[PDB]
Order: sequence, then C-alpha cells, then structure tokens
Amino acid sequence: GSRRYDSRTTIFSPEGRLYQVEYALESISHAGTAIGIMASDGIVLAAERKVTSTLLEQDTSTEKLYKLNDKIAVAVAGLTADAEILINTARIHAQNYLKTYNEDIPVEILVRRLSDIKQGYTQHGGLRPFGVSFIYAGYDDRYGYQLYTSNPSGNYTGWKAISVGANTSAAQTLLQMDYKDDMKVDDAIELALKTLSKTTDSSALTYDRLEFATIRKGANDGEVYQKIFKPQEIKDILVKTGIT
Amino acid sequence: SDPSSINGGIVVAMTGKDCVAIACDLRLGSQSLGVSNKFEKIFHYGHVFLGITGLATDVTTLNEMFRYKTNLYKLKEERAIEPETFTQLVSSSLYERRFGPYFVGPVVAGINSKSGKPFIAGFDLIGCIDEAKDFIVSGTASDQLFGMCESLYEPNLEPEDLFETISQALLNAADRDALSGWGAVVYIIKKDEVVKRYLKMRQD
Amino acid sequence: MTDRYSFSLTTFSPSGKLGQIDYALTAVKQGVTSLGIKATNGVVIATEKKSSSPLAMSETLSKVSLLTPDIGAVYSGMGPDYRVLVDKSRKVAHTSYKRIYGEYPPTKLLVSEVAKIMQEATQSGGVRPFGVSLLIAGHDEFNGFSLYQVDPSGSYFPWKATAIGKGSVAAKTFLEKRWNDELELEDAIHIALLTLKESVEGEFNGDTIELAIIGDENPDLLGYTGIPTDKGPRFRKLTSQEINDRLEAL
Amino acid sequence: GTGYDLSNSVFSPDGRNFQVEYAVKAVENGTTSIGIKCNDGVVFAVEKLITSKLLVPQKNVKIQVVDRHIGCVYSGLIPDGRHLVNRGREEAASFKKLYKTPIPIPAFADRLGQYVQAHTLYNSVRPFGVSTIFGGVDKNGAHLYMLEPSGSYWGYKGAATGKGRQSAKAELEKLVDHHPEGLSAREAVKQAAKIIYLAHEDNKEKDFELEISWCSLSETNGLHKFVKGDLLQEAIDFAQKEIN
Amino acid sequence: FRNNYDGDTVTFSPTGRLFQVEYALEAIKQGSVTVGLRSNTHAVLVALKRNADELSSYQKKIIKCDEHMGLSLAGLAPDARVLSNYLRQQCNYSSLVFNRKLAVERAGHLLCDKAQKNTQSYGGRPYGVGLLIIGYDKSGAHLLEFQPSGNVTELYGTAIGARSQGAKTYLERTLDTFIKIDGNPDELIKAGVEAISQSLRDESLTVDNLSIAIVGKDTPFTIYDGEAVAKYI
Amino acid sequence: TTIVGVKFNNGVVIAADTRSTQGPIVADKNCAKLHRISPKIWCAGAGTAADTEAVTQLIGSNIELHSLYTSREPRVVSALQMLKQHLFKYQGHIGAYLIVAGVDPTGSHLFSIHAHGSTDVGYYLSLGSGSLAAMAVLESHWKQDLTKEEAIKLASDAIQAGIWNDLGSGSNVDVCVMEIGKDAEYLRNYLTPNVREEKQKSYKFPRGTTAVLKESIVNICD
Amino acid sequence: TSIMAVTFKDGVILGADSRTTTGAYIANRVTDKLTRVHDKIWCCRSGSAADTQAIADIVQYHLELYTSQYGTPSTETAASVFKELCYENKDNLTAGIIVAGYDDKNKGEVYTIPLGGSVHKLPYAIAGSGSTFIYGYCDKNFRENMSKEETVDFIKHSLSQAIKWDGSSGGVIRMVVLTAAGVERLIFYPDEYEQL
Amino acid sequence: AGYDRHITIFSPEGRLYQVEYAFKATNQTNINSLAVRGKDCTVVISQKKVPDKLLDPTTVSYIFCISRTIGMVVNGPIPDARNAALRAKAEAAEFRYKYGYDMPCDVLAKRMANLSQIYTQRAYMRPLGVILTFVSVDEELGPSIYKTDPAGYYVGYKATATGPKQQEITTNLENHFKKSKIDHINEESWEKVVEFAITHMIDALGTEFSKNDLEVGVATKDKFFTLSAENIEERLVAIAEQD
Ligand SMILES: *C(=O)[C@]1([C@@H](O)[C@@H]2C=CCCC2)NC(=O)[C@H](CCO)[C@]1(C)O
Ligand SMILES: *C(=O)[C@]1([C@@H](O)[C@@H]2C=CCCC2)NC(=O)[C@H](CCO)[C@]1(C)O
Repeated sequence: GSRRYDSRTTIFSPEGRLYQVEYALESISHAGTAIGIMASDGIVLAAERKVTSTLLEQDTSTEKLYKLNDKIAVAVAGLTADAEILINTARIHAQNYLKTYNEDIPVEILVRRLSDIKQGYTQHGGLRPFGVSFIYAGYDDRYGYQLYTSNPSGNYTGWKAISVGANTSAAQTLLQMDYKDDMKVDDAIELALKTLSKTTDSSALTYDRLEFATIRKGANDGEVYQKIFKPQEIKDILVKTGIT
Repeated sequence: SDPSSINGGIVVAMTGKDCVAIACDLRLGSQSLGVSNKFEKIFHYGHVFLGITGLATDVTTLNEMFRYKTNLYKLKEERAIEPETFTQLVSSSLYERRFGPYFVGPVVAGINSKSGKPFIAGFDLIGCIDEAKDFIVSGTASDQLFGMCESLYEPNLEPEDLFETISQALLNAADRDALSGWGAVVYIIKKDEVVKRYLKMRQD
Repeated sequence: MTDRYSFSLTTFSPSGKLGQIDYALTAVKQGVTSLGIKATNGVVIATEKKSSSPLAMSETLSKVSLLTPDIGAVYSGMGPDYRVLVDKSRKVAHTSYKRIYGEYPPTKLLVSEVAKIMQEATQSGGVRPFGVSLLIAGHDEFNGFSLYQVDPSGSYFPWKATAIGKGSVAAKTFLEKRWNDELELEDAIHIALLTLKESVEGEFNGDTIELAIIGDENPDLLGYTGIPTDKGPRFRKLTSQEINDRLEAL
Repeated sequence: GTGYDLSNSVFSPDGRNFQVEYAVKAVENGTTSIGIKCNDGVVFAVEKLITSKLLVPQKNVKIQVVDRHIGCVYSGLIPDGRHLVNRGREEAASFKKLYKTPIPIPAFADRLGQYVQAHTLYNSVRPFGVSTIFGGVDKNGAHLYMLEPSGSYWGYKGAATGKGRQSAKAELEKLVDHHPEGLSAREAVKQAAKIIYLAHEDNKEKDFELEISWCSLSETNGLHKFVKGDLLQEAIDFAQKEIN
Repeated sequence: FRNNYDGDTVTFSPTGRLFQVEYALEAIKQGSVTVGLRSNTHAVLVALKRNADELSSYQKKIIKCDEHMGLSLAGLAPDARVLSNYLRQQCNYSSLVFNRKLAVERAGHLLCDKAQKNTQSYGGRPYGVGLLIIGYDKSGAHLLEFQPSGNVTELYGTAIGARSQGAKTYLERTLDTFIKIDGNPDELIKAGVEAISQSLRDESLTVDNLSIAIVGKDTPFTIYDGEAVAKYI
Repeated sequence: TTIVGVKFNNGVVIAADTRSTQGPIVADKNCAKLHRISPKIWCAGAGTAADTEAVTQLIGSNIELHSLYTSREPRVVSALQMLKQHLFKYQGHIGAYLIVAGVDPTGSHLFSIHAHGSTDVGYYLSLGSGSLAAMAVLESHWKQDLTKEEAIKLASDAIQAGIWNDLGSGSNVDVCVMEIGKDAEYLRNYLTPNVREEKQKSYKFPRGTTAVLKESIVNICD
Repeated sequence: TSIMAVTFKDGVILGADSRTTTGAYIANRVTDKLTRVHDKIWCCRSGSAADTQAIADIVQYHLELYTSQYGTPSTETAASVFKELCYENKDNLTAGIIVAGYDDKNKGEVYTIPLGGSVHKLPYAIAGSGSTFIYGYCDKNFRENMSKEETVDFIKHSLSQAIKWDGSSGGVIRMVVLTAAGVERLIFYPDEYEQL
Repeated sequence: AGYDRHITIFSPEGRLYQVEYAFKATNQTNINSLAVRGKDCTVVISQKKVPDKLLDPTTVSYIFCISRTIGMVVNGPIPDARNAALRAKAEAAEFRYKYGYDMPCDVLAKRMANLSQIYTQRAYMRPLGVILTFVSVDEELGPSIYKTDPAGYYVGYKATATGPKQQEITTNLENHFKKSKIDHINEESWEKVVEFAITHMIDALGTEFSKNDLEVGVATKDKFFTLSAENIEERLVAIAEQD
C-alpha cells in the first residue's frame, strides 16, 4: 500500500512535541533576521536579505516585507514561496472582512485567522507545515499600533519589540537592553538597524542587504501611512544613524 | 416586476478637453414612494470612477465587489488600476453571472494616468461594453438622457463648460422621469484634480 | 486504484532541510547551462541545444518558449518537467488574467503564478517538486523589461543578469565583469554569446545554440493590421542565421 | 538495495515487477487447464481435483461462459478467476448494448487484457492470481487466447497452464505438427480429454474429475456448450484407453 | 520471509501465497466445530455452541437467510452476521424482483465474489469466518462450504472448526449411508449429531450446548435449540 | 444587424454595420461587430452582443492555447468546432449568431453558426435583421471567381442594403479581408455614409447657468 | 426536408433536398443533408439541423474509435450508435435520421431512426416533411434489386415530387452512391428534375 | 529513506530510479526496430520473434494503427504497449472530434509524453516500461517520426532505432546520412524505402531475415498500414537480387 511512504507530518513525539513544527522552526532559524519595533507614534519593520549578488536586482526585489492591507504589513522569515501562499490568503481575508462589515479588519482578527490556518497543517491533512514565521505590524482604531508574531505551530503573541529568523537570542537580548516604552519611531528605526548590525553573520551591513518599512500616522493628515523604504531611502538612513 | 424600475435613478458620463465628467441623481425609491435623497450612484477606485444605475441592492453589492477586486489588484500589480483595464474587469465580472445577472447599468469614467487620454464606457447587465467617445447614459430616464446629450453635446468642451452641459443634460432628463431626481451630483475629472458639485433641482 | 498518496512527499528533516527541494536543485545543477541578460532596451535568454543524437532534429525541440507575446522562458534541469510547466504557464496567463482583464499579465505576476504551481509540488500530497529552474524574461507597460529566476521551491528573484545549471558559477562570474546599466540589446546578446561559449564543449553555432530576446514590438509578427493599439509581440526567437551573423563578430 | 518485491507497481533494478511474478507462482500451483483451437471452434478442458468423496460429482463447475459465445477457464486462485469473468461479462454486455453485435474474441481478449494490466499499475491492488484460457467463434473464425497475470496475452493454436502445463504443452505441440490441416471439434474434444489425463501425472496423487466445453460453428452453432453425457464419456474412455 | 509479506492482503509472498488470507483461515480453525450433511430430501446443520464462562450463554452458530436457506458459522461471529445479512438481501432481492427463490448454487457464487473483493484491495481485511450453507431449492437439497479465501464448494457433507477433521472422516465413511436417508429427518439429524460427536473431546453435547437446523422438501429452514434438541442427546 | 461573408478567388471577406440597439433606441452608433479569433480568423457577430463578444474571446483564448500547444497555425474548422459545440451545449441560451472566416494552412474558409449550434458553409452568407436586404443583393450580384476588390464591393454593398432598408441596422460599414498569403487586414469604418449634419445651433451654456448647492475637492491620492 | 435511402442490386443510394428554413425564409438553399460517419456508412438528416449535426459528429467520433480498435463497423453497428443517442435523449432531440451503408458481405443496408429513437431496417426509407407526399408514389414504384440507373431515377423522381408539394423542400437534389466501387456524389439542378 | 527507489521521488543525486528501471523494461522483449523517412512516406521496421509453436503468429505484433494516419511501434512488454496504444487511439479520436482535424503525429507524441511525465511526478502512478515511436506523413510537416520514453521525453527524428542493439543501428544510419548529406531516403516508392530499411537492418545486425522474422509498417499521405508476410517476402526477394 501507500502507508509505507507516509511520513506522518502530524504526530506527537513521546515528549509531546510536534516533529515537523520543531524542524520547520529549525529551518526558520537560518533565515535572514527580521525585526519589529513598536513605538508610541508608529512601528518599524526591518529585515536582512539572506544571500545577495552584484547582479541581483534590488529595485525590483522584495523577499521579506509585504503589504497585507493599507494598515497591516508583515516581515517574513523562512520559505519565501510558502510565505506568498499565506500572504495571498491573508490579503483575501482582509478584503472579505471589509466587504462584510465595511470596516478595515482589526489587526488581531487577521493575525488569528492566519495562525489558525497554520495550526491546521499541524493537526490534520498529512501535509508538511509552512516553513514560515511572520512579524505583523499594523494599526486599527481599537488597539492602535500593534506588533504580532506567528510561527509554524500556529501560535501567535504580541510584542513591543521582537525578532524572527537567525540569531534571535542575541537580537532579543539587545532589544530588551535598549528598548523603552516612550520610544519614538525615529528612535526605533535606529534601534532596529543597530540590532541587525550587531547580529549580522555578514561583514558589514549595507543598504543592498536590507528592507525597511514603517507604519506611521503622519501628523499632517490624521490617517495611517505605510512606507516601504526604497534602496536609496535605506542607504540614507544607514548613513544618518551612523553606520554609513 | 422589472428589477431596473424599482429604485429608479440615472447616471451620465461625458468626455471633454483633457477631462471627463460623470453625474448622477440622488434618488432611491420604492416605486412611487421616495425613500432616500442621498443615494449616490458614483464610486471611485483610485482615479477610476464608476456610476451604477438599477436595482439598489445590486448597485451596493457591485461597488463592494469592485472595491474588493481593485484593492487586491493594487496589492499585486503595485499600481492603481486604469480606466481601460477596469472596464474589462467590469465586463467579465458581469458576464460571469450571465444567467443570473445583476440588474444594473454601469458607467466607467476616468483619465488614463499614463496617456492622459479621457475615457468613458457603458455596459448592459451582462457585460456588453459600449465605449463611446462622446457620452454614455444609464437609468430610468436614459431615453430622455439620450435626447439631451445628442443635442446639447459637442466635442472638446473645457471642464467649466462640460460641467454646464453634463448638468443640464442630467437635470432636464430627471425632471421628465418620475423615478429620478431628488438631488444630483456632478464629478468634473482632470489628470490632477477632481471636483464634486451638488446641484439644486426640484424636489418633487 | 485512486491516488491514496494524500500526504506530503517533501517534509522537514531534523536539520530543517527540505530534502526533495535540495535534490531537485541538484538535478538542476546537472542540467545544461542557460542564462539571461537584461539590457536597457531588452532582455536576452539563451541556452545550448544539447542534441541527444545526430539523428534527432534539434529544431523540433525548443528550450526557449514563448509564454505570452511579451514573455519568454528558458530552463536548466529536467526537460519534460519544463515542458508541462510551460503548458500550465501559458494557460494560467489566460485563465487567471487575460480572461479577466482583457490583457496579458505583467512579467512579475505570471512569474508569481508559475512559482505558485511549483511551490504546490513542494507541499501537496503525492508529488515530487519540479526538477527545474526557470529564467523568465518579459516586458510590460508599467514595469518595462525584467528577468526572473524561479527555483524548485517556488522562490523567485529579479536579476540584471544570471546563469543557471552546469557552469552557472563560472558564467555568473563572467557576467558580473561584463554587465553595466548602459548595455544596449545587441551588447547583451554579444555578452550572452561569449558567456555561453565557455559552457559549450563541442560545436558552437546557430544550430547548437538557442536564443531569444524581449525587445521592440514586431508588427511584422502580428499577423494582421487595422488596430493601431496592437503593434506586435516583443518576444522573438533568433534564427540560426541571425546567430551565426553575430558569431563572426565574436 | 532490496524490498523491490514488496509493493505491486514497483520496477526492480532489472526492470521486473516481482509481485506479478509471485502471482505467477500462485498460477503454477494450480490445477492444469487447457484450450485447443479446432478447424471451426475451440475446446476447453480442466482438471478438477477430487479432494474427497464428499464433493458432489459434476456439481462444482469451473468453466465459465461469457455472453453466449465465449468460454473461459483458468488456473490459480479460483475467486480471482470469477472476478475476471464477472468483469468480462460487463465488458461484453456493454459492447453488445452499444454496437448490437456480440463482442468479437480479439476485442474481448483486449478488454480482459487492459483490466488485468490495470492491476499491475498501482500498489493499492494485487495482481491477478490466475492465467486464463478463453475464446470462441465470431464473425470471422474461432479464436483461442491465454492471459497471464501481467496482462500479457496472445492468440494460440493450443494452450495450457497450471501444474501440468509442460506435459500439456508437449502434447499440444505434437498435435500441431501432426495436423497442419486442422483438428475437428469432435477430435479436439477427445484429444483434450487425453492431454488432461496425461498432464494429471504431475498430481497423480489425488483423484480427479474431467470437465470439457466447446464452441464450434458446426457442432454448437457458434454457441458455448458443456460436453455432457455420451460425448463426455466417449472422451473419458478415449483417454483412459491411451493412458495405458 | 513471511513477516515481510503478511502485512496486508494486497501482497503476494515469493511463493504466491496470501498470508493475511491464511491467517483469516486460522480464525476458523480456532472456531467451535459445526457439521453439515444432506440426503436427497433434506439438509441438516449441526453445530456445537461454545460458551465463555459457566455463567455465560452458548453463542448461536446458525442463521436463517430465507425460508429455504440458512447457514452455520465458525470463526468471527460479526463477519458471519455481515455475510449472512448480505445473503438475506440477495435472497430477498430474488424474491421481490423475479418472484424466484434464490438457488443455493447462486448464493454460493455471490458469497464467493463478496469475499474475493476483500482479498485484492488495500485497506480491507479478509473475512475471518467459515460458513456451511444448506438449502432446498428447485434442484433439491444442497450443502455448501464457504472459506474466507472466497472458495465455496458443494458437498454431501462436511465440517469446519476445531477438530472438525473427526466428523469429516466419519461422514466420508458414512456417505453411502446418510445420503439415502430420504423422507426421514430425525434419522438425518441423528446422523449429523453422530458426526459432530466425532469431534468432541472436551465435553459431551448437552441440551443448552447443542444446536440443530434443518430444511427440506416440505420443511422450511428451522432452528432447534435446547429442549427441542433433547431427543437427540 | 447586418453581417455578411463573401469568398473571393484567393481569400474571404466579412463585413458588418455598426449599429447597436436596445429596443428602438440606438445605444451605440459605432459598435464593432467584427471580432478576431486569431490573427487570420475573424468573426462577424449578430444577436446578443455580450454573447458574440464573450464566445468569440473564449474560443479565441483556447484557440491561442491550442496553437501554442501544437506549434501550428489555428484552423478555421477548429474555431468552428469549438464554437458550435459550446453553443450547442447551451441550447441557444447564448444568443450568438456568427459568420466565421479566415485563412489557415489548408486554405480560405467561410462558415456561419447559429445560436443552437448548427453550422453552414457557402460562398456568400449573411445574418441579422438586415440579413434579407443583404442577401437580396448577394443573390443578385454574386458570381464565382470574384476578385478581392469585387468581393469587398459586393460585401460592402450587402451591408448597405441593410443599413438603408433595415431599421435594425445603420451607421457605418466595417470590413476585414483575409487573403491566403498575406496578413488579415481589418478596415474599421471602411465606409461612413451616415455623418450627422451640422446642428442648427450651439447649445453651449453661459457659465453659471446651473445652480450649485455645495462644492468640494475629491481625494484621489492614497 | 425530403430525404431517402434506397438499396439496390449493387449497394445503396442516399438522396436529399438542399433546403433549410427558419419560418418562410430559406436560410440555406444549397445545404448538404447527406453526412458521412464512415467511409461507406452515411446518413440522411432531418429535423433539427443543430441536433442532427451534433449527433452525426458524435457517431463519426464513435465509429472512428471503433475502427481503431476493432476494424470497420457494420452498418447495423452504426445505426445502433445513432439509435443509442436518439433514444436515450429523446426528450431533448428532434432528429429523424436515415442510416445507409455498404458492406461487402451485406451489400447495401438501410435503417431509419424516427423521432422516438426506434430503429427500422428496410429495403428503402423516406423521411422529412416532404416524404408525406411521396408515400403513394414510392410504394407503387419501388422494386428490389434495381440497377444504379433505375435507382437514381426512382430517387430523382420521388424527391422532385416531394420538393414540388413541400414548401420546406427545395434547391438541388443531392445523392450519394455507395457500392464496392466506392463513393459517388451526384447532384441534380431544378431545371432538370422540375420537368420530370 | 531507501524508498526513493520504489516511487518516483528524487534520490540525493537528483535521479529517479523508477524511471531508469522502466527504461530497462523496454528491452525485455529483445526486439529491435527502426524508422526512416522516404520522400513522401515513413517506414518502420521491427523484428518479429515467435518462439512458442503454440502461438498464432498473426496475433503477435508490436506495431499499431493509432489512427487512419498515425502508426506506432512499441519497444517493451506487450501489456504496457497495449495500454499506450488504447490511450493513443482514444486521444487521437477525441482530438479530431474537438478540433475538427486529424491529430498530428508530433502532437500525439507530445500528448503521450506529457502523460508519461506525470507518472514521473505523481507517486501513485508507475511509468510504463515502453518506448513509443510514432510515424505518419503529416499534412503540414510531411514524413514524421517522433518517439517518447518513460522519462516523458520526446523529439523528432530523421530516422531512429530502438531496442537492445539500438546503438549499432543508429551508427549505421548515422553513417549513411553523413554520406548522403540529406535527411531522408531519396526514393519515390515506399517499397524501396522499406527495402532500404530492411537492408540497413541486416547490415547493422549482421543477420538475415525470412518473411516471418520481420514486421513492417508504412505511412503515406492519408494512410498508414502494415505489410503482410507476403508483401514482405516480395521485399526480401528484391533486396536479394542486388547482393
Ligand atoms: C444585431 O444583431 C443587433 C446588434 O445590436 C448587436 C450588437 C453588437 C454585436 C452583436 C449584434 N442585435 C440585436 O439584438 C439588435 C436587433 C433586435 O431586434 C441588432 C441591432 O440587430
Ligand atoms: C428538414 O427536416 C428541415 C431542414 O431545415 C434541416 C436542415 C438540415 C439538416 C436537418 C434538416 N428541418 C426543419 O426544421 C425545416 C423546416 C422549418 O420550418 C426543414 C426544411 O423541414
């Protein structure tokens, strides 16, 4: 029969752990590091591009920062292709919500739905889980700025500052060292770059190896704006923050 | 009986010199009973405008559907949808319900952001596209609108002039239609700016 | 009967590797070299026609395929897998885009579609990943020219120039030396021919080489006249003769 | 490595399908049965081992008819044989229903062939544990066939399978040589009764019961009928006589 | 060897054997003995009912499928229930649609085919029960032996279950005798009880331990248990 | 509607009027009834506009995919087979009445398909309410071995019979010529015999004529 | 419509008018109602043009796959495939079909499949609105084993009468000759058959 | 782990053993075949071997009539060959019904190759242990030979050979074409093309053939047919009166 070749991707270990989830997490740990920092007036998403070449087109590239909504974005750590599958269904869920209630979807509701999808691949179906971890940066009029994280297990949590991917241990300790509740978006942007800068497995931290985004409520307006920095924009902020 | 004669309403779009205008009445009734004088039939996704006449529930549904689709479009294409492309999206979306159609009369208006060329188009309830260079009419007073437009209209009118024309076409057609009126709104569209003006008309 | 293989054939190993993706990539490595170079006014993709026999008719086998009139693809790895990927790509360009918006999809989106098809063969029940890496070149009004690579995992990335397969490491290095952002299409074609020569063991001519470009519209390749807005496909496969003419100026 | 013989549709390094081959062993371990093509028909005969005196004589019929002009006999797992005949019957009814005319032997043979071959395509099914000798008369002549567990089949002048297939084949080859002009239905019936008695030596330990059937354009009108009474006994004797 | 080829019914061993089927056959041998024999006017089923404790009942081993047909089981009782229930429907179908009583030979063919499907496909399992079917149809009295392998055979008499070989040799000897017990049920039954006791060893057939069933010429298939079998102990 | 097809010595030509109606009202004075299935296989449609357009594009899409798959030029008999089997399936509910023509590796072809799925072959054909005025001209002037120019003329005159005599037809004449060895040539508005005379007066209004209640700028930028 | 198939000494001939109408309008005056479903097995179509085409197309498909596997099909087998389609879909079809074929063993054969989907083998058959007018004529003039010339004449005269009285019949008379010699296409113009 | 050799999934070397082993199965019949293109015909030769005296020689064939115009010769076990033939015939018929014209030889080839590619990718389907050589005189391409294998691969050939002694036939044919400088047998009659085919078959295999040692198929405009023992004998006689 077929049973012979079934890996059984959804069973418990004698210790009560989920093999595939643990191995997927192991996979994520080798992915470029992504960081999320929540400030009083905004949120920052920063990510290190794993592997790069002189010939890689960076102006037309995006492998870690994706817009889900006009008020929600995510940073990816893991299999890009797996991420895109989830990203697309997330984009649809947001629209369904909007069409149903004529209100943008609250950040947690969208995060919970995506995590629930992940949880599924964990309990039935016999399929491998998605080798992906997300950092969600969004805003809604009930909780304002929020920062979430979800991993292969389908579990999610909220943070003031958090990281996913490689060297999270080191990154978390550095963040837990310099983060302060009254921080400001600009302070946060700097903290993010500094943290990545000290955790990079690469020589130096150049602009061509980074993706940056912020969700701020531009005072001169009254609405929420998402800014996915352009190569030159990252190059600029890299010099200013004193990393040249 | 006729789903397109229950709520009433009209929409009309015109092309001018480097501009387009789309106007509509504000009535929503239940046969002889007037119910709302604030039912706008024009919507916009980015710089593309869409007016819908016909069964109100379908007008509302279609707008919500196109908002939904143009949002996903922008997210994937990473650019706002254009008039010509949207027109195709409308047509295929309507035909998809070929044997259980939405009882509406859509009208698209806008300026191509890259070519600056003005654009308008109309559709029947199952998607047939009508891409006129001059004007497009829709609604319970469409015969009257055809009469107004065919006479009042002339090419390359300037924004301020087209405004007067489109308004007179709308207003006088609505006054010969029992199910249209109770307010009107006109949209003057240019590459850079869009002005919306509410007109003053009879309220009977 | 009935496919009872409803479980994944690609799973995570303790180290976090996805075995089958890895193995698929290894299959790609053994494949004949193929490359793509983006110029300021076009893109060129090329590969070698490794005829498996002199009795075979190498023309009856195209490694470079037209996906849409403005997008083409080439690969390295398992030819049969590529062939069905092309059928599926051509079709998805219609079902998921042309039949909806009345126009062909932009390069990145079609690439996104192909990538999805491939990602699914990495997780769906009862299948193995595709043993190929594609290089897709195309043009669209709002993005201009572009070049993309799609791997067995479903991952894709934009390139200015790159190579895949057998001598990809060396070829990529040679491309880094000759590439600049002011290259004209003919220059890219020339660079492409040089890069491919290092990878070819035997005969090197217009009959052993397959090359296509994405450039200006070819109204002569439209098939009809009357629609001002229809100017022709930007995709064009070079003829054996066109190649040789350029080989003399090698 | 090894284990290539554990799953049904698996190719071994030498390109064989071991499960099909093991099925053949079940066939060789079965009773011997044969078929003889005559000048205007075909004859089928089989060996029926009498396990004990308790078996009601003449009751457990093994030869089966398909439609009204086809006979089928087989060696191996009897149930598998019936299964194949039930299918052949549906196959024959379908053909008649659509085309009006009863199914031609060649056409019928392939119907059985594709079905048996089908059972060597997946590991969710087991190959057929029988070799089947069948045939009849149609629009243009008589036809004899033998179908192996692999789905392989060919037209035959004479055929045998089971325990004593070698003896039988040997005897059949003699007939073929000594009768280039063709045997008659009447003769084939006797000849068949003999071949079976002879081939019974490879199982001479248990007593047996003979069973014969035929389909002759002149003797049965092209319809399949069982040899009974006088004609049967006459053939029994012809054999009992030449066995000494 | 065996261990690598007995994991499921869809696998042939190197010698052409189907172990799962053979293991199923083993469940029958572990079953209580039952006997079947017929003359030209009647057919009889004699079964030794087995009990769990001395506080338990002796599990029924005879099932009526129609007014003219029934059977005895040896092995997994649930499988007997499934197979007999299928036979009840088949008999029933024959009556309702063709107003015809189902031929015992046809019932044997249907059972053979039902059992066969569970020996060639993945996921299922062979039936683990043996059955002896008797009936009186348009061609007289009949007795059939059903094996989970799908093999069904018509006999004058036979036995299945533990130590069944005793009764079977007895019948194979008593053949010429009982086969002529026409017009006399009690004689056929006694003959059946004599054959079954040829497989005793543990105890002796008691009143709540013996189970008999008969069908024939002017006798609708009927079961006798307890007091009703006393006159045979 | 008036649509026609006319074969000539080395190809085929199809033509159509440009009026689109909603009951007795002219919704479009210059619609396009000539559709492209593939580069050299064009179609003229009558009946339900959304249907002729939708059916033409669907088969067109599949024809393109078939062409790519077979590495061959699309054949008219293929578009015909796909159209008729599609229309037959919908039992006439898809109101498409078409005149399909074109050139392919096997020559030049001219066919007609009705909503229910039946097809016809001929040297000259016409469909639509203008069908009878057009056919009257074709039956009166057609002849075998027409030159390209003669065919265009005959076809063009047939549409005119319809424009002038059929209330269901009007405005302009669109033509498409498909010749065996050349590119298909689409002649949009090959004839425009119905230009509106200058109006007697200008209705341009003096600015300020319209009473306005409220005014505001609409936000387009995100 | 007026269609007929007639068996004779050397095989069989099919004949038909060439008119298709939509009301009083003649949509096609040169229609070909004689359809090939196999080299020597053709049919005459009446009723719905759309229905009979779809049926014929499917029969041709079936006989092609039949040939690929079992060789050339008998005319009876072809009539059976037609029947299956017409009977099983009687509620949604309006098709009166005459099936005619030439076998070497069986020579010419004719099967008529009327509206309900029943099959009838006959020496000859007539169908279509126009046939009603020639029942008497055909019954008086048909003879078995006629020559090719006689048969062509019988059909030509019969159909000319059918076309004469039936407004639904007209145009030219087409015929298809099916014999061992092969397949022959005949056509007769108005000026010829009208003055018979 | 070691199961990457039982189903069609990649081995650490990126190989598909089951597809390789399926190729092994193609030579199981120990039969060799070859195909050549004439000026306006296509010929396929195939050894015919009937060992058993009890077999009806007339029913032993590895050549099939797929459609009126397409012919197909198979190298591999007969049951898998017949599976392929049935499918090919069904595909050929459906194509005509849906698209209005006869399915081209190369298209049928691509179709069958695609089906094969799938058994290569889906675990529950095993590859068929056969190589299919399709021939015809395409209305657009003229004489055509397209062959497909268990890998889902296919291509057109000027001429080709298949079986245990494939290589010897191939080099023989290669040499001939290096000499002639053209890509077909410049002969007007298929009879002579068949003769060329058999001649080179003999040279390359170093064997003589009787009328029952061969099997022949010929494709011409609008038709593909196989020769009879006698049509063959007439062929053998002709080549004899040259050597
Ligand atoms: C002609 O058939 C038709 C046209 O309005 C359409 C328009 C565009 C393409 C298909 C043809 N169709 C109709 O239904 C109209 C007549 C109704 O009596 C008209 C104008 O003839
Ligand atoms: C004849 O039966 C019929 C013909 O138009 C069709 C045309 C082609 C093949 C089938 C026969 N059928 C009709 O419905 C027509 C009359 C409509 O009033 C006619 C001419 O009788």
